[PDB]
Amino acid sequence: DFEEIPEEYL
Amino acid sequence: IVEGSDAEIGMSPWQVMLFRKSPQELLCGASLISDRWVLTAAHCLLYPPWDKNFTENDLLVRIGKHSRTRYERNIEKISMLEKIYIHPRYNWRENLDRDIALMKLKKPVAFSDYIHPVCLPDRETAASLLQAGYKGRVTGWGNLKETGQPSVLQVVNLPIVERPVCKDSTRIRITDNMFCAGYKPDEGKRGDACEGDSGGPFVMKSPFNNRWYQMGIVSWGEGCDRDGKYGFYTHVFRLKKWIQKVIDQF
Amino acid sequence: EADCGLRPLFEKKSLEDKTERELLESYI
Ligand SMILES: Cc1cc(NS(=O)(=O)c2ccc(N)cc2)no1
Ligand SMILES: *[C@@H]1O[C@H](CO)[C@@H](O)[C@H](O)[C@H]1NC(C)=O
Ligand code: NA
Ligand code: NA
Repeated sequence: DFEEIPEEYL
Repeated sequence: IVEGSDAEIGMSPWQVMLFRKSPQELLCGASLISDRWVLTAAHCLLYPPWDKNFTENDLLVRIGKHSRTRYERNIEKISMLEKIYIHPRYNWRENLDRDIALMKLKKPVAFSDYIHPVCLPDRETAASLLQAGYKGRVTGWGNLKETGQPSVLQVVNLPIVERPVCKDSTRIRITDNMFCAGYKPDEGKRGDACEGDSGGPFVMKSPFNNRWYQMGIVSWGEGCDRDGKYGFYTHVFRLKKWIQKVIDQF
Repeated sequence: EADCGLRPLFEKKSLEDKTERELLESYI
């Protein structure tokens, strides 16, 4: 259960 | 990490999390050796027996972390990979000899209280410190038991083991590019790396200059924290000429 | 690299972490 990372890094 | 404890804030500011973009998950540990270079185990990126062959665009590195699963806003930094370099004689077919890889980041990471590189050993520091009984430190977000997962980075200190004992603990062929560490059954203390910790650092604090040096990379083990088994680590100094060649060229 | 291995929240402040002494005591 990882917290979503900012979209900018994807 | 089995039988370790929670890291202190900023205790291992070179610790890196190798993170898969999709599905979003922990892949391995790693370490920061400069503002643009990260060191890990080759098997974290390339292991054909299990159809593992990650490319640069598959992965991110997360630096400055403490919590395993949280996005640590204003603290951690997330970097994209420019290029992966795997040791050309990494032996994935047999015994993971030369289990080492470098990752160059697309942009330099900013150092902070939580982000700072570890030193790589010179010949003299390696000769002085890589002795049976001398303890190093292993850190990671891997599982807490062989058969669950930590809230925050875990830390365990473990003694280097005599080479004959390492060899006599396993049927695998041990090479000069490996060392082993961990307590013996009779020693009454325990601890080991486990799944998710591989690629992370085995560090020692030099008593000569009070700096932390990465002597090993978490490479392989037979189970986790089993009596009579030991963790095996890539011997960083023995492979340092390759590291230097890669950084100098690229 | 000049500053490698010196942690901002420990060596740079002259603070010790809770278990580094265990390492030093093993370096006999
Ligand atoms: C490679 C590789 C990883 C793996 N298992 S593991 O869980 O990654 C692990 C790695 C090192 C130690 N000491 C213990 C467990 N076994 O081989
Ligand atoms: C690993 O992937 C690279 C890039 O696609 C490729 O050049 C290489 O042949 C692959 N090695 C394998 C699958 O063993
Ligand atoms: Na053996
Ligand atoms: Na063991």
